[PDB]
Amino acid sequence: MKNGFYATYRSKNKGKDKRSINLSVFLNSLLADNHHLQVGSNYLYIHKIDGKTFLFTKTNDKSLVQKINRSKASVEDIKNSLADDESLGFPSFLFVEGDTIGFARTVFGPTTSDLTDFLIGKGMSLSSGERVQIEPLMRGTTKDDVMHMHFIGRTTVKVEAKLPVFGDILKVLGATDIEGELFDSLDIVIKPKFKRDIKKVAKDIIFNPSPQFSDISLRAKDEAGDILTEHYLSEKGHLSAPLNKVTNAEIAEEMAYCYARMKSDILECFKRQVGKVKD
Amino acid sequence: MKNGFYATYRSKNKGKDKRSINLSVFLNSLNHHLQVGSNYLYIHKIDGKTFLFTKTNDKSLVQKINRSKASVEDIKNSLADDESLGFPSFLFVEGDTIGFARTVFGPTTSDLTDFLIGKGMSLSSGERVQIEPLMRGTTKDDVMHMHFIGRTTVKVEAKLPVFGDILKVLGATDIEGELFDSLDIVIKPKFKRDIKKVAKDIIFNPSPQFSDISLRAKDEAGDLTEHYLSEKGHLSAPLNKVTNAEIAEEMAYCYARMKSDILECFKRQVGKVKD
Repeated sequence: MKNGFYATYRSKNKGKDKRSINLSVFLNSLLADNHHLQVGSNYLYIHKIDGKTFLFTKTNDKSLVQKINRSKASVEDIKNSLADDESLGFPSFLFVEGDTIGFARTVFGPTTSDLTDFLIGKGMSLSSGERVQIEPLMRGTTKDDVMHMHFIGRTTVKVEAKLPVFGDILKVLGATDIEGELFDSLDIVIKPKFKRDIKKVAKDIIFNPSPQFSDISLRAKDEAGDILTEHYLSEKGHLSAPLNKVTNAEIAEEMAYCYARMKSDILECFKRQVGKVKD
Repeated sequence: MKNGFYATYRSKNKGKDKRSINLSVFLNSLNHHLQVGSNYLYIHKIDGKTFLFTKTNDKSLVQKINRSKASVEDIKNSLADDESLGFPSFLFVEGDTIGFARTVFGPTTSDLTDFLIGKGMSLSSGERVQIEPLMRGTTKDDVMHMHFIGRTTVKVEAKLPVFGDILKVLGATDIEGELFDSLDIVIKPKFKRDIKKVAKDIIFNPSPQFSDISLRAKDEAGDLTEHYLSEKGHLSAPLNKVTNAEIAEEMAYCYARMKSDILECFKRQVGKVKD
């Protein structure tokens, strides 16, 4: 699945007077009387998986719309269904945490643009001239995608303290006794000079068949003309993988895990790109 | 010399509202003396982004400076230790940050705030000018009396041999060191755990594998403070036989190195300053 982390808020144009959309409260209040929102020829549904994670599905197949309306019992317990059965439509997955979200979509699952329309059509309260915004903060990438990147700048290599290479790096700096119980992790922030492309080193570390990292964040351009964008990558890709026997609740655990790993980066991104949100 | 890296802004609304003081513009617009009681403060440019900031209460020295009217070139080549302009501090300016280094009798960052204010920096209602420490310089000596060391960042300029050693460990077998500025090893302990052993082992390596280190730490017991430590020292060393211009070169060179680290302690400790 393609995955990313986003800010959410509603605001005047040019991001003036950003305010929280209370996304968890909003969505949780919709569940008791749960119906699709139709948008053009598309039908969109939200269903809870657990406290922080929702299943966001989409279809334009009227016979699937029919089956969902008549399968009221299959509709209410989905936490332990296979994600790839697509009984509720093409799936995307939404992890909610205050003014930030995590979001993962299958090939045909709904988009954050769809999610914006869902929130409008479901009755997001909005002043005149106020609109809902879902702002990308970081994008999840894979190893083959990294190999096609046009430009790579600052690359940050995160090493959990349990990795052997963690003790290697401290030792070469002069550490004689590393008590792993004291440490969470270390980061190697590899900073280019000027706007120089360090994609050869960055690619060499990321494609190492003996990966010496737990996670990697890098600033990159996919193509010429793209904006410098923060990407993240897990050694255990997990969320990149195909669905295959995974259950909706297992994806929601993967996402809470991913958000915990990245939370420090997320809020860093949040405060620079977005600024403050009330509340 | 006592020295540090600071953020500068105009602050109001419980400190929530922070506005740029545009310090380079303001200083370059200045009339070199302010008398504050029986003291006199003096700013003159040295070179580029560094200004000389001095203090005296000898009235006769003040009238001599005023008539002499020392040229930019005269001040650059002056012995820094000579105090023919008063007891010196040094002020490097870039955007909303400063490097600031004072001699034991040089003016302080309150003196500097005094000087900007008495020279007509404009304030709004309930607004104050603030120079906020981001990173205080320290020495290997001082680290020795430190009994708690938290998160710790090892800066490695790309010229050091351990830069390529580290990259190869991670699997990089084709390093064009000219592409690179440096790397940082950010060492993160578990919640509030004390990692002074690994930290001191690195800092006190008789064959240092670093260019600079910054760390969160408390000197004695009961006090987290962001410190930084430079291979060489230079600024931390006393004002001997060096010139104001040489200090300025050091100021600039030190700032250029730490730039990354200052700009992050910025966004963490102060956040956003509207410009």
